[PDB]
Amino acid sequence: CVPAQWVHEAKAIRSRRDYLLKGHQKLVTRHLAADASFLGELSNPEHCKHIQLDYIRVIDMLNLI
Amino acid sequence: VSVINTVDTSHEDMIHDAQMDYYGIRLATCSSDRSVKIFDVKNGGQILIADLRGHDGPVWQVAWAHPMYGNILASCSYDRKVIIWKEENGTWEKTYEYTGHDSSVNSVCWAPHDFGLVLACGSSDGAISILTFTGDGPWEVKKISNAHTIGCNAVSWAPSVYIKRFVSGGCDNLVKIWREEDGQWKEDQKLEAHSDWVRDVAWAPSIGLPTSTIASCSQDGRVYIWTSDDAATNCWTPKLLHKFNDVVWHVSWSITANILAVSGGDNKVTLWKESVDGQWACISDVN
Repeated sequence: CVPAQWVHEAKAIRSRRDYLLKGHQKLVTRHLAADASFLGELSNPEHCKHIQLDYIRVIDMLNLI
Repeated sequence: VSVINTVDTSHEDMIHDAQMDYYGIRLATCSSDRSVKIFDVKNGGQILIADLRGHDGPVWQVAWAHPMYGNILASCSYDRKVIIWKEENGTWEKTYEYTGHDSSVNSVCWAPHDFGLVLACGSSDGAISILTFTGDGPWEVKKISNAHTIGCNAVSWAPSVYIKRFVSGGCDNLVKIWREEDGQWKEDQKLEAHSDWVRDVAWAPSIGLPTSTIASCSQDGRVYIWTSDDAATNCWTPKLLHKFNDVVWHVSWSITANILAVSGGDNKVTLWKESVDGQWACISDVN
């Protein structure tokens, strides 16, 4: 199919039917709460940094410390 | 009337409406026993998952919400109430219930998923209540009183192509379309072509195409495919699909080709495609 950034959009829909990383490619905070693995958390933090909840990010950094 | 029903009495079994899930996984049903059964169809085999009981009267129509809001199903009934069932890990509990109409609730439909999570509901009192989702479990209602003269049967939301237009039929013979201004809804137009009670009214999905169509069926036994020639011109020109000697109960649009499934008349359901000549034709007899 002709190039467009529609791949993330299709992948995200599939995940909903049946994930967070795919969506990246409130909810994040909830995910962190569920994950009160470590590498995945670091990746999520990196994604948050890319997006930049700031206080939550700071808390995550403190946890990493 | 009484004579026709007693002739076969096949049953096996009576049900009103039943709609497939998005993603084609589940199949919610409802029947006159007040029971909202959710089946699952993996590989073509029907399997029951839950019998959501909770209506004081027979459930009428049923509609799945978009999977972007989790897994939600709403059903209305003759009990004057509408139920919204959420799902949390197989936890099919009702997260909200609405009882704002004084007479039976003939139909429900979900707004196209972009507008949010809006549910539109037409009563038999002549009022339709719309439920809009907020942050948590609050649901604020935008009610239209005296929408149709003796009650409403159908509610349908046209696919998005901003401004949202909804066309509904009722038992005054009028297929009213709807428009919203500052916040409340107003009747953009009335459509009088039926000689008796409008049964169902389906707003065909736009194939990206701007020539928006709507289908309607009534007690007169006629099916009309009302058309709008262009965007922003208040011209709905009706065109007769067919007339049967008996009532037409339900009308539904097939997604791609705009094939009309005409349910009604003689216990038979017909399929129709508009020819290359603009006349509608029956493709086949189902059953």
